[PDB]
Amino acid sequence: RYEKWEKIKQHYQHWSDSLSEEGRGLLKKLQIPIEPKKDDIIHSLSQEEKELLKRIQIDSSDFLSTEEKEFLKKLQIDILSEKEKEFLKKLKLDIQPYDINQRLQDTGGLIDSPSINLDVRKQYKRDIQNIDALLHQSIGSTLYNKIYLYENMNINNLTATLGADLVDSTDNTKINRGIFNEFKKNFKYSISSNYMIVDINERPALDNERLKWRIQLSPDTRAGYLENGKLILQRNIGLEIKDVQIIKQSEKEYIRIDAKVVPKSKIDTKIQEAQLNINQEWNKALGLPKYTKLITFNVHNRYASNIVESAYLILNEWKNNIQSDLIKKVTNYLVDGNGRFVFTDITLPNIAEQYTHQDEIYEQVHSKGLYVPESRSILLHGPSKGVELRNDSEGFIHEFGHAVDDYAGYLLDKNQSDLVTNSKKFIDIFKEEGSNLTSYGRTNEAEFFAEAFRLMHSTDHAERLKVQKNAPKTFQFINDQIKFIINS
Ligand SMILES: Cc1cc(S(=O)(=O)N(Cc2cccc(CN)c2)[C@H](C)C(=O)NO)ccc1F
Ligand SMILES: [Zn+2]
Repeated sequence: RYEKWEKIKQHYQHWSDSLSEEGRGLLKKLQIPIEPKKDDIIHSLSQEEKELLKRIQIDSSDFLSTEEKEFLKKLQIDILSEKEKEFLKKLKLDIQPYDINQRLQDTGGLIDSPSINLDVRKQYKRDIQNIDALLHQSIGSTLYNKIYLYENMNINNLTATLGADLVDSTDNTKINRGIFNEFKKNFKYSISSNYMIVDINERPALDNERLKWRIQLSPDTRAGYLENGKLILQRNIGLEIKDVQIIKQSEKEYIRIDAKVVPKSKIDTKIQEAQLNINQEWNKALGLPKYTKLITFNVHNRYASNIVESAYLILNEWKNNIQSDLIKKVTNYLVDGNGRFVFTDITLPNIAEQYTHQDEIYEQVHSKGLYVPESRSILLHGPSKGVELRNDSEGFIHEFGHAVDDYAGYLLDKNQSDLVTNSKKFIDIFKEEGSNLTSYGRTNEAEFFAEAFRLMHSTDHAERLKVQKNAPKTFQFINDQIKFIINS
């Protein structure tokens, strides 16, 4: 148990002894992000802004996850309208931990993406370049095949959709065998865009870590020793998935993931070939020029191969459930504007089809899915889970709804082009029926339309007939738009 640890520490002893205090402080910052002091945050707020924060329904937002929602209440004591939300978009930018590994994962290593303040962007960059320079010693040719390294991971880090149901709801000690097969099916390779922190000895799983990686390094894999029996691995490494089994440890069930480090360029080649194949297949099915590049794989993180494989399934569901003529007409419009279907595992603000048109960082959006009219692109984020979405296919269809909204309004007036949902016809329909469908449907006309569009093309035909019944004018309006497009 401790012999492996002693030999690893020995191998890196000179490297460790050689670390400056600055180098040590940096490794520490990497392991422990610097959290915002709830103290400081309030002292920067004005009187009217403090008042607005206290009187704001904190847990009732869209943009705030459990981390930021909780942090905001934490000083709600210590102290929704459009005003409240414009405020919250700005405030969200000032409460992010300084977190080097999170910056690397969010950007997929593309750290110059204009998704954070330039000054902090350069700080991250310096820290990352300095850590890279620290990690120069390889594990070597005598140790690499004699040791295993381990990482406990939350299933939600890879797929939040499947992670909702990975644990047997009847018996939490068991893994749902069916969901396991779907997690495993298309899981052949993995990318680490940040620095993996791994244990020399397998650690008992703590709360919400049902994935237990066992990893074999390559001789060239650079790493550094961390106190208490850990390694930090260089960033940008490829991992080939060798085996995925259900195992039992202390009368509970876990998923063992065996992986082998390989050159990242090997994985990136696989991803690029796959991007070629899916474009060729779909250019044909859509009747587009053979060389059209419509589908982008922007893939950099640990569930890489599944982002790739699920795009196929998402586009099949797309084609199965939407009229062929509608798909061809709208997609041609998108390609006319140099549009893309972007399937990605980095956050959407770090996607150029969004940030190229959204200079203000407080206006950048991360979410399961996005449609960006300025670049005619649909963005779909693999790892996350959309509220009130059952799967990614449905998310895509919603975003394509936004594209339908775009194109039909263009056809109305093609010199100066607006969204159909901005026409006074739809606006009136929306103030009547806008509350009759989904909760998120209520947000505005664009979302109501896209939601109605999604529901109208559910595989569940109960959900379809509910639109017809509960929102007959919306239902009617959309079929009209669809007809109008197909006939153009
Ligand atoms: C129902 C549904 C929801 C989404 S979504 O990706 O979750 N979403 C809305 C949203 C909701 C809650 C929290 C956030 C921020 N975390 C964002 C975004 C903005 C959207 O409308 N894109 O077009 C996507 C497709 C869908 F069909
Ligand atoms: Zn939307």
